[PDB]
Amino acid sequence: AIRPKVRDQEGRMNYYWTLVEPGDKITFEATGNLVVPRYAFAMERNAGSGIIISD
Amino acid sequence: LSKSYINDKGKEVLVLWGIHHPSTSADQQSLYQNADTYVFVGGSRYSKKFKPEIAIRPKVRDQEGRMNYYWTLVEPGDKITFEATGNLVVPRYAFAMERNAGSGIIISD
Repeated sequence: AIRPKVRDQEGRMNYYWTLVEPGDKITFEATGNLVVPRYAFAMERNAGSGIIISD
Repeated sequence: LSKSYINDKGKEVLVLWGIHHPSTSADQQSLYQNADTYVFVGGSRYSKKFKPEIAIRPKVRDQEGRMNYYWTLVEPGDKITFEATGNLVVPRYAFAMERNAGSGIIISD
């Protein structure tokens, strides 16, 4: 459908994320409209810190 | 159906609309004439596509269908677009408003 233009785009793109545990498989399947991953991120979380928005 | 509104009120506009889910395929066609319908509502920040779900629910206030109610706040200078081939309970009155720092609600006699 046609949405009001934002940055000259009448379409929209939704962004998704998931954390894949070690030894698990993630499967992608599509007949279209898939913005595939190219770079993923191996990481180990800490006990949560926060985010500071400041100059 | 295709109708658009641009907020020229200088403040936020609260827009509400409803989606109707008939009880039977007969009821769908008797109201909207089209069997396979959709509703789309789009703004600079809102975007949702609605698909009517037709089935007989237990009667509540003598209604076997259901109607879902939705709202969004349209920022100044933005456009909200409605598109439908049926099942759209369109806005008629919207509300230009300016929110405060939140108060609360008292339920009392």
